[PDB]
Amino acid sequence: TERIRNVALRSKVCPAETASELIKHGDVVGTSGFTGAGYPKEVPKALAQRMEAAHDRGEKYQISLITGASTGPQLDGELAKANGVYFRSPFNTDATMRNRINAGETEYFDNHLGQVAGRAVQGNYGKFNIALVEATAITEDGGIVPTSSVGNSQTFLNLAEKVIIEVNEWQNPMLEGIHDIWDGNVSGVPTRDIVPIVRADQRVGGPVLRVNPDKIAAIVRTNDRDRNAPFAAPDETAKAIAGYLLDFFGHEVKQNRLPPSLLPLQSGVGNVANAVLEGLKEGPFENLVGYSEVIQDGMLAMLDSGRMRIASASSFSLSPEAAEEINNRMDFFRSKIILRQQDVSNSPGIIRRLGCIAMNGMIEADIYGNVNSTRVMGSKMMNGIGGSGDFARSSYLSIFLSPSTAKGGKISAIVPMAAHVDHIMQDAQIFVTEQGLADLRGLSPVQRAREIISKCAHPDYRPMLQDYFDRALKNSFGKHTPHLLTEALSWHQRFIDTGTMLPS
Amino acid sequence: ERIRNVALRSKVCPAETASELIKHGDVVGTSGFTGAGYPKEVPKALAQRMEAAHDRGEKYQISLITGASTGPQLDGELAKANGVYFRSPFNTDATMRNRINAGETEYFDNHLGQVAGRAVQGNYGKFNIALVEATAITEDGGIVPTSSVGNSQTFLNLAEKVIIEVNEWQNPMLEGIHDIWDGNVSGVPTRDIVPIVRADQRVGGPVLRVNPDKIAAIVRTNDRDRNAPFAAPDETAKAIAGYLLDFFGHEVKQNRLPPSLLPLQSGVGNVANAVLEGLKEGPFENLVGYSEVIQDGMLAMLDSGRMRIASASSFSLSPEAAEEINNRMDFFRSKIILRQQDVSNSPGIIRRLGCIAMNGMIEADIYGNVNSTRVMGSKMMNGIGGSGDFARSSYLSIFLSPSTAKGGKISAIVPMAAHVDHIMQDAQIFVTEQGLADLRGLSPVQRAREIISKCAHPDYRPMLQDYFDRALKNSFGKHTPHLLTEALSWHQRFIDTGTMLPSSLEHHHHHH
Ligand SMILES: CCCNC(=O)CCNC(=O)[C@H](O)C(C)(C)COP(=O)(O)OP(=O)(O)OC[C@H]1O[C@@H](n2cnc3c(N)ncnc32)[C@H](O)[C@@H]1OP(=O)(O)O
Ligand SMILES: CCCNC(=O)CCNC(=O)[C@H](O)C(C)(C)COP(=O)(O)OP(=O)(O)OC[C@H]1O[C@@H](n2cnc3c(N)ncnc32)[C@H](O)[C@@H]1OP(=O)(O)O
Repeated sequence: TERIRNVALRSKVCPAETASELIKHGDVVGTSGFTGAGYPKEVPKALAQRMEAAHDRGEKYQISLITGASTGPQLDGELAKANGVYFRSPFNTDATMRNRINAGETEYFDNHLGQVAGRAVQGNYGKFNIALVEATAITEDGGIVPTSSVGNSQTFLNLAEKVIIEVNEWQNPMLEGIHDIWDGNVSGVPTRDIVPIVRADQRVGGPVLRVNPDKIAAIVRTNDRDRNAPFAAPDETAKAIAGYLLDFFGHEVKQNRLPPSLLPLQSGVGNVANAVLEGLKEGPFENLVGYSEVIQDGMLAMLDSGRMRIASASSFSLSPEAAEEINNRMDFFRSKIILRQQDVSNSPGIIRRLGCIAMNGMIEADIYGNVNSTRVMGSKMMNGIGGSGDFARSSYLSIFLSPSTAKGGKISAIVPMAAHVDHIMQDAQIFVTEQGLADLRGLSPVQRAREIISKCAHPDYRPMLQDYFDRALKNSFGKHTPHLLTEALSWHQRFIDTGTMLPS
Repeated sequence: ERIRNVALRSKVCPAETASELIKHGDVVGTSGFTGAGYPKEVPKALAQRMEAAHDRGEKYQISLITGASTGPQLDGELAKANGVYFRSPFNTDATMRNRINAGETEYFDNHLGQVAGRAVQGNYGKFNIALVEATAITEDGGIVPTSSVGNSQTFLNLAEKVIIEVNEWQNPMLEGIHDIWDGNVSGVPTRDIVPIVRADQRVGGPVLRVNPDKIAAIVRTNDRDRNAPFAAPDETAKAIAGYLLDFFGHEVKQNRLPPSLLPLQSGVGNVANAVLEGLKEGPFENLVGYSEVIQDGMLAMLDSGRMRIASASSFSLSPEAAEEINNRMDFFRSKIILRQQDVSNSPGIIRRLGCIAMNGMIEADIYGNVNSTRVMGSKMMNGIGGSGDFARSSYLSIFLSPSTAKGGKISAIVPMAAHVDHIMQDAQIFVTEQGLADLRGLSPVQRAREIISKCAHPDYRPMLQDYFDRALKNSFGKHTPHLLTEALSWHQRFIDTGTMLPSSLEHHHHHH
């Protein structure tokens, strides 16, 4: 069945190589793509090869690459290998691009995901020369049907001078209808519109991205796979974390501080957040609803078991095997899923209005419950802040989840001082590790420290943390948030110097 | 007569007697925001009784939850009496600050727009007492607030017992200036759409609502608000304002702002005063305020017509300005709206209106993470206040500061901030008396080049550049380069020696 149902537009079909020639050195390129889903594939590859050739002849050839969130090997991977990206935003998980960023070869800024469209419209990234968007289909009236994510695609189509569409036959035609694309002003010039979403399952828009056909400079027929890593099957550590959190939710419900169906759930990036969902799929909370950034394997499992009724997100982040299950059963799942623009899924006003429960992973927290989501030793990027700030600050309850140690016990995930802060104390109420759960509500920073050290820290590190805190209480400049600045970052330096935070 | 409900007159009683309603261990929610509209006589009486108990070996402390900062009669008196075991969300009293920094009062500085919601969630415990200052009580038992709204409606809803102070010092014509909504802003989810699409829009009514059966005492008072002295702009503040106004002018000439700018949020003090004086004289028109506070300079622009409306939760005026507004309250009442702080500080509304946020800071690191609160990482100044509410939600987030503190002995730009309140993602523009750093579109290393070159003081720039250069060469990763062995060392140098500037009797890499 012809994917390009608008006859006139079929005359714009051309090779990926010729299409990549539309992209010039210095160009700002906005693309589809969010958590390994729905990014363009063939045009980036052809661009990457031409970049390598140009570099060899001594011609500069780099672009600024602005996305929804993370992409995949065919985009971030290929372009990073070609050394073809001078600036990248807002979120990356590709290892080659991460290495470019941590070597200082690609400039990176990890914006709050819900803010990226608004900053793009403001002009922070410069003028958009190109929008490169992957599509399932092009309707008879010229609407662009997105694929496995929505992300920022509508904004990039609005802003870009020229548009390139990759129509990917690999993507399931039955995705058509799953998306909700709103006509209103969420991220445009102030004053913005009221966004009328008052329930997580409410559709307010239409199934297609809109674009003036005169801006479409090329359409490329493609055939290639989305690719994501699988999730870790929940091990004893993740299962322990899920157990503590489910017990916690149970107590909240019994104290009537949550409804029996809880509140709309946001589940973050990563293996731990995913294991919580596996716990919920057989849990005592029925008729759950998701209002999230992404739908991971665990959430799809909850939809399968019936524990969750509907899930809202901007994207799928499915393992290879989960992605294949939803495609065989898109009829069952299409009615249970709404894919929204990321400036709507990650809207702080909507998140607060709905009363979302935020569950997110973390690199580390300090004893006062400030959280690092991003920068190992303070300087080495992992992935990026993503939507964790959008949700942590706006949520009804902000929960952070992590193994109490990393790197086989050589790093403590609870430290005297975080080497970088993404989420301040005010934005984190509940911490869970395999050691236990710290409920920080109502507590001052020294009271937070008592709870975090005693409930969450690993036994190998808890005495060292207690020693730091007790001596800080005695000798610190002020006693509101006691620190010893001579040793606050010393565990991190010890890791850099010796490969472990444990003293000899 | 200020109490126009006859039945409620029977609940009038002396401050001392009313204070006896407040028991050891009680959670007390009070009016009060930026030194305005807090209760005065009952806290004074309570403090006396607290001290008397303590002298006899009897415990007597409360948990004190407010709108924001109060004044000497409340935070001051109770701190002197050592009568507060927990305080939230925001304090500026010196005595209370000392209790907090000694560990004698537990403190948590919540985002101001979130406090009502967390109170309803139960995070502070069950409220035993609401103690609220009023201008008047209407015929149907409505409570007219005074010079701030703050969290008073939420505290009235939650408290077991209510005490009202009716203050004849407060102008009767304040009645009508407030907008109090009965909609669900901070209650149980799902909350209501807050339908504000203009800074001058009213959604509620003029009074706080409370079941009269919960009113245990009404106290007649006559006492002044804090009314801190006017902070006359010095040359540093005037330079900062000059760079900022030049930036606004350029944004307008590039069509990235309207000639009327966008709704403005500013703080209080030296620099904010200079900015407001600059706006009064600048090439802009039809300005609008959507802020936490009304300050002296705003009255000036509302009078001239330069500003069309100002929205806030409170007044923060000098004695001169307080006198000007009371002599002309009928005029200014038509130009000002005072809202609940969970509405003035609503992130959804701030974003929707596209506010420009202008906030102070203790320090920023070279990558443009910002400390608003904790000197050396451990000593509380005031609190985060509404700065997070506004910085994260704003159309443009601007931080303004002298480039040095303590007579040059501290750099306000440091290798690493000792505490973070506002992450890089929440700060786009920095202004000091040295210049303006526009960070839009930049990675952290690019932010550092701009902050060091534009904002740092000449006495500290070579040291900052030296840290940055060596971190670029040696850091674990190069995305946000640091040297962890010395990242906090300027702070420790200050703790140990009283200055961040080194001595030439030892090696320092920038010296060579
Ligand atoms: C609403 C949007 C949500 N988005 C976000 O939260 C984005 C930011 N968050 C994230 O990137 C992830 O949640 C985190 C923080 C990386 C945690 O991921 P996760 O729950 O899968 O954690 P997990 O324990 O499996 O570790 C993931 C990686 O981080 C590493 N890591 C985790 N904690 C660490 C620590 N304290 N020190 C060093 N490395 C650490 C860990 O070693 C692993 O890397 P490698 O595979 O060894 O190269
Ligand atoms: C929309 C809500 C706005 N609310 C907020 O921003 C609340 C948090 N902000 C604040 O408390 C204030 O903006 C700040 C951060 C204290 C800055 O205050 P300000 O702009 O009036 O600046 P100013 O230079 O007068 O300094 C205030 C105090 O902090 C001190 N200070 C400022 N920077 C400092 C630094 N880098 N190191 C040490 N002390 C510093 C300064 O010495 C003064 O202390 P004293 O009263 O003399 O003991």
